[PDB]
Amino acid sequence: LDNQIQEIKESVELPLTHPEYYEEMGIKPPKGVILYGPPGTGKTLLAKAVANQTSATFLRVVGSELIQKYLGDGPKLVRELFRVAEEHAPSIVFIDEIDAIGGEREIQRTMLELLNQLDGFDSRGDVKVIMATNRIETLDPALIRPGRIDRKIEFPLPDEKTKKRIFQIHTSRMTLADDVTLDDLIMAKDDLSGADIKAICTEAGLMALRERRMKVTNEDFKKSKENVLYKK
Amino acid sequence: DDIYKTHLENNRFGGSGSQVDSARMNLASSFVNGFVNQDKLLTDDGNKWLYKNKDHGMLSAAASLGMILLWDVDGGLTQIDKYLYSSEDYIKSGALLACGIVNSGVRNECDPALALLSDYVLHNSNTMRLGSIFGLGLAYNREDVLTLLLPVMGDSKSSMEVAGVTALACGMIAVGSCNGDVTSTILQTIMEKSETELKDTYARWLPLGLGLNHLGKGEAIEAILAALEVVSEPFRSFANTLVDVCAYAGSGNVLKVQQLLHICSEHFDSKEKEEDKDKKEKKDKDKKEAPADMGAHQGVAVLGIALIAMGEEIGAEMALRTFGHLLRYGEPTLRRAVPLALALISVSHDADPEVSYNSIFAARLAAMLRQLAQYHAKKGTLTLCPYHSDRQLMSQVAVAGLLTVLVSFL
Amino acid sequence: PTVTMMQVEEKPDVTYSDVGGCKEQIEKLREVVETPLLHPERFVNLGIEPPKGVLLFGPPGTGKTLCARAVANRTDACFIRVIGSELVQKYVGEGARMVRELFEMARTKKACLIFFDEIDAIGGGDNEVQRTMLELINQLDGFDPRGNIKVLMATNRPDTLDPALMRPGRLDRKIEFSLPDLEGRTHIFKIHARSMSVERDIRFELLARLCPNSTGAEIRSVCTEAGMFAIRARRKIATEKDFLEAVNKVIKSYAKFS
Repeated sequence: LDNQIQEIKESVELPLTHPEYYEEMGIKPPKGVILYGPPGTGKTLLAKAVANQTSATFLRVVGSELIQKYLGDGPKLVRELFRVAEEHAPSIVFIDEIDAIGGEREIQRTMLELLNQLDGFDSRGDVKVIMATNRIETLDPALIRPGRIDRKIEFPLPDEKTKKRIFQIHTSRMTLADDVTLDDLIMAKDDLSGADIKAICTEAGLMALRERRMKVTNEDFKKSKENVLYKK
Repeated sequence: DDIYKTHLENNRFGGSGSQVDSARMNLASSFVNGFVNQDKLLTDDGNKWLYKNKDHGMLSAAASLGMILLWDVDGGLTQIDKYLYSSEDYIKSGALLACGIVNSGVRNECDPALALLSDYVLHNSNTMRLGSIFGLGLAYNREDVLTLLLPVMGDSKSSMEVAGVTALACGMIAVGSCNGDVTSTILQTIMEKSETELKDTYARWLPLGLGLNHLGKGEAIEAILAALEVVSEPFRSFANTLVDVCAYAGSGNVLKVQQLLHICSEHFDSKEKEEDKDKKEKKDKDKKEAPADMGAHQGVAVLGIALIAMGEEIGAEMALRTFGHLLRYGEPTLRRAVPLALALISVSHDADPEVSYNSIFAARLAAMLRQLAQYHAKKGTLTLCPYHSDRQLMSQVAVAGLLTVLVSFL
Repeated sequence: PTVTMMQVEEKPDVTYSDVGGCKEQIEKLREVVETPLLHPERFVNLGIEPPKGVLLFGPPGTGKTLCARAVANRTDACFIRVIGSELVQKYVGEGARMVRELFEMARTKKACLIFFDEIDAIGGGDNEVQRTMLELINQLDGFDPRGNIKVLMATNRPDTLDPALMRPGRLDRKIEFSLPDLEGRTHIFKIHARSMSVERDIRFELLARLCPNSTGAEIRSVCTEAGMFAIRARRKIATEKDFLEAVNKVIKSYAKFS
């Protein structure tokens, strides 16, 4: 995913960073990109959202829970996002785990309000909005043609290779034994996303916490596998 | 190298020089001319621009050519020579002011201004004393300029800026002295200060130069000497608290910080302004404790005191976060006071709060000060004096003739 | 409501010479947007019922670019572009007050010009649409708002029967898409030379002759894969030898099935 991360890096890191080939070029795509992946779970999407945290302002709003937890006030918080995104623009607007549509007719008018209001109706574009969701087919087609004009990226299905690589990244911070092999894991699993391997990591470190040990023998790795293997 | 390595466009001369009108934003266009900088188109933009201007605006615009020519010593004489000894008093007095602004080591412009000086009532050479005593103070323990200043303070003109640029000029001559001095210069201006109890602005800008002569101390007992011989009813208590401000430039002396907390609640609402305004001078290095609850107060100026306490620092997100609340105010002196530090603290984020001010208003002071802030955007005493003298902007436009000649701007 | 202050369109956009190659048709649609704007009394004194505007239909191609051109050629006060998706909505009854309040804004804005986009969404059960199109034509044929300012329909299908039989009375100057010849694309090239770093070694006549049947949509996709594959190749300058595969790919791989 090196090209997939350097294309979002070069895509959204062109404004306000390395500006000698952005404002002199006369392009200015002030719309950001749209992220989605079959694994989802915000692991790769947060590993790509963290690639922009180096020199920028980060703003993470996960899901529409803060909207659907009270009376239907509506797009007023989105207008607040337009006044804070207008009076203060370094911040890339990063929205992860978009499960608003999944009332519904008010999500269509705050979707038309963020679509219409996001284009920069009063200025020459003002804020980059990177969107991240789990499924791209459930979203209404109103955000596609008017909103997305620059680029949207798709995540391929590895089946084996980035299951091994995602295992390597999930187990990079953790400690894996020598006898813990990878072929039986990437092979024994059948269409399991990053959340399930994050769950077997969760039973690895959590079941290691059950015995208050930092090391996980193979026998304790299958006995630890039984924890979420029974819980899931 | 500035003309070589930098390339500024013309749409700010034309645009920023196009939103000016009503003879006050025209003064903001003298601010455009003097504090715009490569390109010098607005400098040579035809004529009659100074003829439409006012009198103190003729001082500010005559000094604007002094601000555009901080270089080209040989060109300064052949550019200001047209405005020298002209028909209009403010053209020649602001022209000598320009001669004092353009350089600080020429010292050959003195004689034509110094010879004319004596007026003894009102005459032009007292305004040439404004621009030439102030501009020579910018050019400068001399022992001929103060002997020439003896009939200056002895004259005692009704114009405030006479003693203004006298005290400030001799103070800039005296800043950095060896543990200060209590000599007959500032003793003489203390006795002649208390001589006439009129126009308390004298009692405001004379302690400016007093405390400037107090600067440079390491162990001076001048706070106790002034505690003896400058203490009176509240017409010299501002001088006492000014010597208290300038005598405590800053060290580890938290006893004066709890003294600051105790005397902060004084009924007099000016020693609060300057004595509480000393915070940006005292703790200027350990700026992590400088954010305080001064904005949460409910007095008359305290929010202005913290607003000045921002200053011209690099201005991290917390400072602009304080400018979020300080930016929105209803009084014209605080809404007028916010763009100064708002644009000094930031020298795609500069012009956005300016458009926020356009959303605030759309008076004249706020518009002139917000364009003046556009031009602002685009322990050295030389950067500490000009604004501590500028803390008295809430007056007539005559002071705004001395507002344009601040040397703190690099 | 929000459609009042939102409807007013500012921030001008794509200009004149982006026309997709029309030399005479750009006059046939220019002499009604630019010529009447220079003086009202001129076409009023030109006789009887001066022409309102023109009619655009057929294949989309370079659509929405000539309307942006009309917004660009506005000399004094940035104009507007009514969209079709606002008339046909849920809770009927607001489209009538909508079209009457925007025509009222046309009365308030000293003979403002109005453009109608996507007429097929309100053209052609459909009684709630018959309110918007029969009341719409009832307000166009009406002399209340104005009868000289502007008519311009930009859509994909001319299959709207009722507007086709009500249009010959008031609407006039219908034109086709007028696909360009070989020499027409180099104008769109010369104006889009602001695109992502067209090098001076790139010849616009070579790029024009290397793509037949390449109307404004297909060369707009030439620019889309040009700047897109310019960003994706980690390059900063564009060279005809670097993206000619994207040119003949975007015209041939997309001209096989279509």
